[PDB]
Amino acid sequence: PRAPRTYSKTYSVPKRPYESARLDAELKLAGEYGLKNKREIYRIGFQLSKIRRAARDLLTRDEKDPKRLFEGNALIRRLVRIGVLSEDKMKLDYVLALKPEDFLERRLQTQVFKLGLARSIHHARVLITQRHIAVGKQIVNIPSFTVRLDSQKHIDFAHNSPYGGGRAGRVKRKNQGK
Amino acid sequence: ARGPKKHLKRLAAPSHWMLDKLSGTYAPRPSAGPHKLRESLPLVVFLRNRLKYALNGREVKAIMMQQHVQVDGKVRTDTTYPAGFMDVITLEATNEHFRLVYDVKGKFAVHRISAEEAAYKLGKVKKVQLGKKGVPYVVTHDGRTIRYPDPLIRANDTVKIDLATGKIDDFIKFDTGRLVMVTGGRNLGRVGVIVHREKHEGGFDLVHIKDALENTFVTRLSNVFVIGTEAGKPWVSLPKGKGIKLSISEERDRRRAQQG
Amino acid sequence: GKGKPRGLNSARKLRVHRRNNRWADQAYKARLLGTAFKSSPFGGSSHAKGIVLEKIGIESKQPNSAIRKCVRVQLIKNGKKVTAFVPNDGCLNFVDENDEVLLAGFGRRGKAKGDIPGVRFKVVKVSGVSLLALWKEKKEKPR
Amino acid sequence: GSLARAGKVKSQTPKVEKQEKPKKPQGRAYMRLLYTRRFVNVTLTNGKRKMNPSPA
Amino acid sequence: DAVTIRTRKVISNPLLARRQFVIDVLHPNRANVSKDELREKLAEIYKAEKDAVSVFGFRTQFGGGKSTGFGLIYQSVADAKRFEPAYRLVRYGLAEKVEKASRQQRKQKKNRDKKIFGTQRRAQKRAARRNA
RNA sequence: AGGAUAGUGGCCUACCAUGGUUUCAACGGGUAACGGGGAAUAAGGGUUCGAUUCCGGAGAGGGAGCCUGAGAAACGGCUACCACAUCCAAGGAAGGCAGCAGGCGCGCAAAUUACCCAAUCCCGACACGGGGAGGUAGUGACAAUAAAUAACGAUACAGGUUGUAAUUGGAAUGAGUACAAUGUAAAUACCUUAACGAGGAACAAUUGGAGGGCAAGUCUGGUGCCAGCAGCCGCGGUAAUUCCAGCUCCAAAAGCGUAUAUUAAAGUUGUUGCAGUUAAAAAGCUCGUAGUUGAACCUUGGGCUUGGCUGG
Repeated sequence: PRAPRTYSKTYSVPKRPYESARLDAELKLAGEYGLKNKREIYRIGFQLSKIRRAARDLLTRDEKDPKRLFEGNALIRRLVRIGVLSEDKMKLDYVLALKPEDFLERRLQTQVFKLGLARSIHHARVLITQRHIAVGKQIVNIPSFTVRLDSQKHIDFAHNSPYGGGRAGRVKRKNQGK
Repeated sequence: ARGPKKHLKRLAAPSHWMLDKLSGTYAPRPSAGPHKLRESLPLVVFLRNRLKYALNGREVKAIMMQQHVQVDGKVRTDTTYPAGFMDVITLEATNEHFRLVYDVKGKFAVHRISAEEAAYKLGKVKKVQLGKKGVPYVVTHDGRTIRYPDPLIRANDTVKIDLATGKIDDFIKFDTGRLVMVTGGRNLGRVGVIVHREKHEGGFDLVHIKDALENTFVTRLSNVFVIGTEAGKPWVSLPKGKGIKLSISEERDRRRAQQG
Repeated sequence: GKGKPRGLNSARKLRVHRRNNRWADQAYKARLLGTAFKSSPFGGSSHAKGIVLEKIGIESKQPNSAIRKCVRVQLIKNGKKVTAFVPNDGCLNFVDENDEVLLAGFGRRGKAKGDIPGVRFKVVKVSGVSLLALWKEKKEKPR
Repeated sequence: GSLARAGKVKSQTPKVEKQEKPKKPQGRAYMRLLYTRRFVNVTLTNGKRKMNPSPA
Repeated sequence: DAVTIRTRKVISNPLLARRQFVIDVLHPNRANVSKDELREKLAEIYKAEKDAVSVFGFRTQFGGGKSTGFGLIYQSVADAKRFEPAYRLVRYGLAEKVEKASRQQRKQKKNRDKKIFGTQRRAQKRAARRNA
């Protein structure tokens, strides 16, 4: 038959289900960023856990090693590109110092709210899901869309959205049309 | 099991064809021909995946049935004809001549050549021996049999085939300092000069080759193809890159400068 | 020297000694002897269907005092007879003689659970309908 | 043992209907509800924090 | 409303007597552009016969306002009828959909004929003699 | 030495020697054993799995023997026997789904007797025919990805310039439905998109729990060592924080629980890395072959010249 298509899990659950310190930290972190559930926090921790694992393996290698220089610079470049890592912290030792709030800062939902396009973080998610927000000239309705540094300046209302110069929506057309 | 196989699963095809996993279950099984299955490039892959002249396998057969495609100066209508190293592909409708030479990345480059160079080819001498009625002959790497060769020609030499009469123009003896391309292994596609040939009776002889950047590598004698009489004097045009292997960091640096 | 060989050429002694001593591990021993295949009523399966022979009340062990209401079930796959607990207040009335019941373990992996003596299985479904669905009046027994 | 008393307590439990109540919000809204209820308008009893205080 | 067509990755293909390219369609305030209308527009742009133009494989981007597909322009209508697939000519009205029985019926008829050696006329003539 | 084979060879035959394997485990037995690439879990070392998308092998109900052919000991080829099993006018004849779909049975356990050669490729005398190979759709909570179930104002209050708790508004949107176009071999669906499509926005989120482990009640009613719960410890004998319910609350959520196996936890299999006085465990004591393991010692120092890379 046809070759199998690869797939993988993008999160991992905690080993201890009930822990007040972790439960309170997660809920506090979900409330700040308007997350739907704990899996959206597990996903960030999971992908951050493997960034650290890659950095740890390179840090065990000797300096000036060809693999450490090549993959280390590439890993740093990718994190700098999405704005998670600062431009003055390109050392692969600051990669280990990253925290989950650094990644949640770069979500589209967080950036819409912090750019003033929404009243609250929860207003940001519904604006995104309802096809009002466009990055560049492309409508993005994924709240977890990680905004790149070069995409930061091009976040705005979609040109065909009621809030961005489009026609009036379904509700208004029914009201002013009666 | 009871006879020859006639299918080729997509995942089991040679990796240098650069076929995608999900386009289907099967891959073109090269026909029997001058080149081995694993070291060949079927014309269907060349005309559809490389040149993108044909959009699918039905169209490449339409192209070849109109007598357009020539391999080594002869019209071929077999869509899975196993074209190989040093073969010349001519499409006179587009006025294009290609030679199948490995690039340094291990794949068959799309290497366009002039019409004057498309009038000949090189072949590595595999064996020299006497045929019936005591007539000596040479077997090249592409299965050609040339009778009455120059009595100085021996194995591992390279002959220049006129490719229109099939005769030998002249040859290059295998010796130190000759220009070489590697046609097998992980050093496939690299170009350098022979530094030292290390003999192993009953085993595999090893050849030490020095790159133009003074990088030295070792490969089996069976993967060595003499392509020039000395450094910087190849008998065919080399593909872009000149068979010089760059490290991944060097390639990344080169791509950054090329794109700004 | 810790009572085990340390020489660089003593891999055979170390490998054989571990192989001999894993037989003291009952989890390993039960897996290779195939005891579940040979001795277990389910034959190694997670579940097994059977026919209810009779409804029987079983007295709980001390210090508890109750009548644990189980059934006698003859398994279809091998004809063996086992006792299965019927959980939830009043679910014994959902189980009648000559009904087909799906059984499962108590989760103690072949041991009795709680104060119920000699019972290692529980009823999961009766007449093809979940016992939990019957208890919560989500479904009705097909009869 | 006698099987006659099966389902005794559940049968004689007085039936009480569930009081009709507004639906609670689902998804992201519910995390928002829990977050404010636990970290914005804190109801701590001077260091005494209870999720389900019984009426007393 | 101001449909804009861009062609990229253009390859001249005299082997199949056609020019082939990727088509970018900008159609703001428009669901999409029909294939029939693109063939009309492409014919005017490149001054070719409408029947020598073939487009296919179009998809609209997320959020709308733009579609991408593939297009072919043949040197003549005769060349198009020679190299185009049959199903595309039926799309363009240049050919009639061939009428055949369903795949089940064709196979069943083939297996029934496997039981007859010689002509059908002889087989039925012999059957009539046997039953008479 | 011959015969046979496409060919080597005790492959077989004749004659002749008495050899060959084995505690470094031969031989025999078991395997709920096709092998491998790989899979799960994993600090490291490991443990478990691999019928199953690729490669190799074997088989076509069980054996055996063959024809044709370059290639088969072929089974959608034949011959025979055994076991099943079909039609019969009773003389005879015809079989092989571990191909696709489908049926029975078995069971804890697994989908349509659908469309097509348009793609991937294969076969043929072949640009044209064929392909249940393959592709497309159907069923599909096996697993995996993203991701709705609401958002924002005003009053009224409480509250410390703003977070809510309620009753008052106007906006927004896709679930769904649909002109149409796209998609496709033709469709379906997706993506686009006219018109329709949200206040209890009934367009109503569930699954398990609330003594401890383990997050969340010493609330109310019922029963009274009964009914039942409870992985374990335990609860229940008239104010039960544990049963049956209502309320409230907790956890994960389009998912959640249960059973079984397995991995980590397990330094409870210990090479890394266990324990053996008394918790389990030093043979009663010596000898001893294999195995394992075995004291020290043989060109060291010195001198001169020079290449490269790190710091400056």
